[PDB]
Amino acid sequence: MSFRTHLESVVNQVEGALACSVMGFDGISVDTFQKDESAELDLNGAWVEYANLLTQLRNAAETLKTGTVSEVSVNSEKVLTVMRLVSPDYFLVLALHADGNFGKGRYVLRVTAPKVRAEL
Amino acid sequence: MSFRTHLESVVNQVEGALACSVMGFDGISVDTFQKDESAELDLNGAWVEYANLLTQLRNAAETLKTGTVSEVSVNSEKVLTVMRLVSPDYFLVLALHADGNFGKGRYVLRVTAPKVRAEL
Ligand code: NA
Ligand code: NA
Repeated sequence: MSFRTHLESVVNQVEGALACSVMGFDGISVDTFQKDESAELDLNGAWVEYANLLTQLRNAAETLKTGTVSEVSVNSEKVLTVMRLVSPDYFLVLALHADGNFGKGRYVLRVTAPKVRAEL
Repeated sequence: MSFRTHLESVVNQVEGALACSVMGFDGISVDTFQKDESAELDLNGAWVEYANLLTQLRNAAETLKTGTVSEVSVNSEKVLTVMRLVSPDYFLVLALHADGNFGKGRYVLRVTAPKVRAEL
């Protein structure tokens, strides 16, 4: 959890950001920072779909290990995700509300991923 | 290829659009419309990465079959993709150049997917 300052930066910078996490390909979460301060909206619908996305995220994130693939997104009606490779064992996941800033999420995760890779 | 008029609409509407296709989960492509009119840019780098993305696309697109997942993106440095479910056997793939309009691609594919589902 040297990671956690970086995970917090992403969530603070991205409107509609629910959570930023480091996840293993073994399917075990390593670290997270979740938005606490409730947004104008009701996130509870988004949390339900976020929980329901977790199996699918880990499956799609496997494609990050190939040389060509640098970014994967697995999205529902209420939740958008962006994922990037950290190491052969770990990837970074940003979840945001469907009304959040997806373009800014993609940009902020791309800037942050090198800093997370440096904490290993 | 009742599909092809819909595939063409997507490519015409989206700046940086390389191709819009219908793909089976059996891994066999059904129909496509590719941009012919070369864009200001040199697409050849993008075509190389597009060809290299095809195995990974079909793998991530499997997650579209679950109820929660409505949209998947598998992206490289030069190519962005958006995918949506058409039927249990088929999905729709939009590929665009990294400098294209990703937000407009996502919007246009979401509008078009119902029309493609209607052609089955
Ligand atoms: Na990769
Ligand atoms: Na689905």
